[PDB]
Amino acid sequence: VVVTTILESPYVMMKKNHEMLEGNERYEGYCVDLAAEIAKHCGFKYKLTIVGDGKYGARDADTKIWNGMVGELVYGKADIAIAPLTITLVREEVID
Amino acid sequence: TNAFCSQFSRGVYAIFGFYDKKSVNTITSFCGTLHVSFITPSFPTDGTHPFVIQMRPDLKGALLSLIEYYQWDKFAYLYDSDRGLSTLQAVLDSAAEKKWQVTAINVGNINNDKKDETYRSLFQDLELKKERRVILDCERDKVN
Amino acid sequence: NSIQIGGLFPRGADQEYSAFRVGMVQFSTSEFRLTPHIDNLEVANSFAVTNAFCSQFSRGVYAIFGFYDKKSVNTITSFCGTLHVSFITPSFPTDGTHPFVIQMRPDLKGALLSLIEYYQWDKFAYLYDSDRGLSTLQAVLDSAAEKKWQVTAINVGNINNDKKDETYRSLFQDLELKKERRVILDCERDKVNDIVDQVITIGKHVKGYHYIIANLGFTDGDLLKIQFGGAEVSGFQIVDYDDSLVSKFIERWSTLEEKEYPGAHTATIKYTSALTYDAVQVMTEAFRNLRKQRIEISRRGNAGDCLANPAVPWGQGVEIERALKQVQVEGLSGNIKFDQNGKRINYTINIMELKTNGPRKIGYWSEVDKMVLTEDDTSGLEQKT
Amino acid sequence: DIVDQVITIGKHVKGYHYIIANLGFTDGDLLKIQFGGAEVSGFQIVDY
Repeated sequence: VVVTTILESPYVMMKKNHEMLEGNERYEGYCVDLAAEIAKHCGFKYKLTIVGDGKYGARDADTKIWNGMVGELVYGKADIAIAPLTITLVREEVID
Repeated sequence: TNAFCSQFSRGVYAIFGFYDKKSVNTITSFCGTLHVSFITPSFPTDGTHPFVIQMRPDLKGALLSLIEYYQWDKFAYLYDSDRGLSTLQAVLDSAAEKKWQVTAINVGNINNDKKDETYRSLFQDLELKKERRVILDCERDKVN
Repeated sequence: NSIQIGGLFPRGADQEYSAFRVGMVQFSTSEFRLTPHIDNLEVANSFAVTNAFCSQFSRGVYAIFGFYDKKSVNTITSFCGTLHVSFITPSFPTDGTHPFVIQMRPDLKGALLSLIEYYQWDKFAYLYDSDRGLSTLQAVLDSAAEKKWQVTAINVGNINNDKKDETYRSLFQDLELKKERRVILDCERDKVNDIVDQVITIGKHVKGYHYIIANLGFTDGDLLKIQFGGAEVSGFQIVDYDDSLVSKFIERWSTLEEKEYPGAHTATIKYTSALTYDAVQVMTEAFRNLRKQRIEISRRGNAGDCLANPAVPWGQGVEIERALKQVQVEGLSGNIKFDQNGKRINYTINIMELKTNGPRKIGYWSEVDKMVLTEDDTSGLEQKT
Repeated sequence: DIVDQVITIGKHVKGYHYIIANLGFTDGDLLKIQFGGAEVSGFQIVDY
């Protein structure tokens, strides 16, 4: 189960030697140790991916596309997003 | 027509053969009036046709039951024309009463030469819309 | 000169066959005479369509005129493609290009895709008819992907003649819950009058609802009942009554007897009879051009079989079609000229909109120029700002 | 003649109300006004 997130301090940050490590150990922060405390409760493997465009993402006015991290949850490129995702109305109707 | 009228001259009892969307209107008419039974594993007839027996099960009910399992409402539908369009009428009528946003795109008219460039123009049209889930409905040669 | 042709008119079709006699009378020539051999057989049973094709091919006719349906489109175009006998038709055009079958009826796909973009729609139902075919349904679904139209396509021609009230009423209550005001109904004159009468009874024709009768005959349907309600019923009309070649024909149409030409004592004409009357002109003009550039028209009419093993062509039949493609005349529908495939080109479809006067013209669709909105009276004349 | 001109104008959608103030309510044509959504009350003197 892929935990996607965004690189914002102090939620997700790089460690001291991220080239020397791989996978989950390339990242640290608030949500990262929160991601483990979800995993110890629910029992699933995870791999942290960073959303590419660096936006939390909102619906475009004309094309009605989602970009950003909600664009990964709706369109299915990741399975869960432990990140500073602000609860709104336009984001409630597309992801829970 | 000639091969059916040929075997009508040999005095056969039952006729086994295939058909397509071109000749579905031929065999079901010839076997209806000449009262000769016909057995086929091709695509089944749409309305009830006399004297024509189908060995291939209908899947338009099972396709709707599969979609209502996965809880889909926004899916593209790449269909082939030459197989017939009876499945398309089922997933458009059921697109009404279950709130489905179907993007039904024909794909069967693509040639032998420029087939790779139009399919690149095809799936890019499902990237402006961002249709992830795609029902392919075509013969084995159009699947691969 | 004794030139014979063939007929494939359906059961119950009479106004098309009465308008075949009138074209035979007026477009006759003392130089060359057309001899019709007419069969009134069912157009749905492709076995009976096959038999009528062989019996007329046993006569040795040079070009067959007839109608076809979805249940026989792939029969006639397969025999005519192989036995090399040309075929004139006012029925629906085939989707794939078919040699040796000429089509008098104009295609309306680019007109219907122009009219929707003219009113700037985005969300509309589409009631289609299976017996008409699914050819236009492929056009407004493939083009729906490119321009984001939430098309709710619903089959309606499968509704049987016995129980039509409960099914049509259960149909429009579905379109009400999806809030589908804009409807493109698209079916023959049988199923336009049955949908419109169920629109009248349910009362889906107040101000706010919009319709597009996507037939080539817009005045051909009942129109007085839908008129005063306030529903903007647009549409398409192939023959225009003020062209002054048409209104000469309407006078000669109305002043015929009812018992001699059934369905002729009318004010209007069906759009099939308008292309049936035009098709005799094209068969005459091509046979006239076959006479001016003279060739061996005469064939030894002893084919007979139509089960020949193998069945062979005859090369003068290609010479006939090359004359049939080489036709540019004027008729009821307008400029009649063909391409190398067989569909018509440089034709013009009138976009008609329904106002309280009756049918009213706002524009014309064409091939070289998409949708020429005509001179406008600024239809509802605006208050001064 | 009034109901047929109500049908053609389309004054019989939901929102309009009618009272046929005759003693014969089923005596008139009633199937045409029925499905439109106009509440057509009335009076009937003989009960079937």
